Amino acid sequence: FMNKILESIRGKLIVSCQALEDEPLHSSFIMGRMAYAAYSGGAAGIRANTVEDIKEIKKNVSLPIIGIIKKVYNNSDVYITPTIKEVEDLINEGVQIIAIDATKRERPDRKDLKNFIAEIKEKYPNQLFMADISSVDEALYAEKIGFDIVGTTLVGYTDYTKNYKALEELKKVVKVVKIPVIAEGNIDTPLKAKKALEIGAFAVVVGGAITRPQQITKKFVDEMK
Amino acid sequence: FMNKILESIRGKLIVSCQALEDEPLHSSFIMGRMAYAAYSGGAAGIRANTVEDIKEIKKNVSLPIIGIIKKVYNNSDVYITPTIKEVEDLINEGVQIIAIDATKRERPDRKDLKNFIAEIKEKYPNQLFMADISSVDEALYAEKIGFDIVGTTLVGYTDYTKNYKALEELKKVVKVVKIPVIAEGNIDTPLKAKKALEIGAFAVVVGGAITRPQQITKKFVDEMK
Ligand SMILES: [Cl-]
Ligand SMILES: [Cl-]
Ligand SMILES: [Cl-]
Ligand SMILES: [Cl-]
Repeated sequence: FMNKILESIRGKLIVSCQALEDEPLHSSFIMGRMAYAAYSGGAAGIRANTVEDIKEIKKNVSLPIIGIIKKVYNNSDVYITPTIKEVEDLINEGVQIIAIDATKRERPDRKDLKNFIAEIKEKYPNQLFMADISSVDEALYAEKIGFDIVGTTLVGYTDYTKNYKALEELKKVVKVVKIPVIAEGNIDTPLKAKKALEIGAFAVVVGGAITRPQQITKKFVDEMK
Repeated sequence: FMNKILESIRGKLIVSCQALEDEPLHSSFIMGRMAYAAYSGGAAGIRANTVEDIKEIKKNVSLPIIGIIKKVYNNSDVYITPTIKEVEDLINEGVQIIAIDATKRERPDRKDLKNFIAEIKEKYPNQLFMADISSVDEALYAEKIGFDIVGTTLVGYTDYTKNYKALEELKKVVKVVKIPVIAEGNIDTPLKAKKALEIGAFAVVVGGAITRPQQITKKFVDEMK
């Protein structure tokens, strides 16, 4: 039953449909239509942020959703579903996969990651949980403390992985981790997405290169000077 | 004054923000936000279809707009601002540039293109008019009958130009036309947009590669099989 969720994304594309408050297309309505567009193009899952976006996305597609809640506390640089409070809001709405910052950095509620995951696995025993990590060490650790999925989402986004390449850290993760590794973070060309599967990713997440038109526009503009 | 409009786009990127009725993001609201995103990414103009989209786009950006009205009559394959009726609706709303199918094909109102343009140039003598053409012959003809701009928009979209390449027909148009030639139609990579300027285009229009996420998604999906 949690197996059926992972077979439905095996070897397929997941499109991240996010637009925070600063961003041009910030609107639950638009993110719902972006999800529909990814579906019409052949995507097999959606990654989505906040409950209002997730709800609207559910009206447009019946694709599986990786759900997160980004909230920035002033204690911590851990902000992807960082505390127990975000987990419950997502459990209440219902998503196929809840993704959580699984780096070694200190959390806003100053709770160990080993306990935190033990508490939600005890509390929500049928819920698929995904680990957003930045290094191979953290990906193996996430595996042993009980995560169902890892993702290379935070590669290059921590001090201790500054300038790490997505694909380069992926082939290190994939060769030592046994649970599904989802390639995610700066997979911004179709060719990189092919290489990610050829490296051994279980699925590939693409965000801005599909759903942030201002960042696609800036690529065109900067090569026209 | 019409000169200031063309200097503001010289050597720059125009982003076409369109989504017809069949399409995932069909909504004037979304097309307004897409225009804002192109602006945030560094675009210098917007191409837009229908008055409700143009109006919403005007709320988001003060970039110059190439305005069209696509309407398909059962008489003709000419559908980009095809009759005098669409021209007036756009004149009433007010756009910096009105773009019109300027191919040699028979129009829905069975009026010659030479007269049609003479009537609107007489009627709207300060309005900048752009010629959407498919071949070099039609681009030179558009120039002599009084158009202000030509665009390679319909290259490959007429029986007599089946399989013509955008860039290949562009360098033929640019070497014999004196008025500004805008490269438009299947300019779907940043590199093609650089080559279009290097060929001699006055400006470059990019559409789906920025503003149709389902067609960007399909490029990723098809290279993941
Ligand atoms: Cl994310
Ligand atoms: Cl991130
Ligand atoms: Cl068009
Ligand atoms: Cl077209």
